[PDB]
Parts: sequence; C-alpha cells; structure tokens
Amino acid sequence: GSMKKWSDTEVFEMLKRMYARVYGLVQGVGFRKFVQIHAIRLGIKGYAKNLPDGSVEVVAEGYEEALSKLLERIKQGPPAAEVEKVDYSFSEYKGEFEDFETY
Repeated sequence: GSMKKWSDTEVFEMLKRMYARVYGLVQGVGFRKFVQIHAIRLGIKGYAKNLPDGSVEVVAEGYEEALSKLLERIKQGPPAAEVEKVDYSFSEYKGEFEDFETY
C-alpha cells in the first residue's frame, strides 16, 4: 500500500471569465435562462447579453470545480433552440460582474 499522501483542488479565491459566444436561433427561448439556473446554482457571476440578432454573447465567470460543472452542463444539455455554432472562448477576468443577469 501507500505511505505518502497529498490533497489538492478546493474552492478558495478568484475565478476566470469564460466568454461564451452562442450562435443560432437561441433568441426568444429560455437559453440564457437555462444558463442562469445552473450559473446561479453554482455561484457564477457575469451577464447574458442576448442582443436579438442570433449571436448572443455571455460573459459567465467561474472557478474550477464550479467552472467544469457550468461548462459540462451547457454542451451536454443544449438549449431548446437551433444552436448553430456555440464557439466559446476561455479567457481571463478583467473584473467581476455584479452577480449574473440576462438581457
């Protein structure tokens, strides 16, 4: 058996801005709302700026464990619309948004 041991990965401080550019007919339907439920559940900040032009940008902001959860959610469970080409971009946070709301 083992003798040495170590632990790693626990929620502490800071979080990364996940830019998520969602394309397609995701306008109208509760796409940005669905992203809200999980984001809120997992303690994510940002804003879901559904400019009514097919191409809605989201500036969600997550840690690691909470990141992977909110990420794995979206792709796994697509919106109730014809998502055309959801091309997200892992970025970094300039600053934290005051909670997370939808346009």
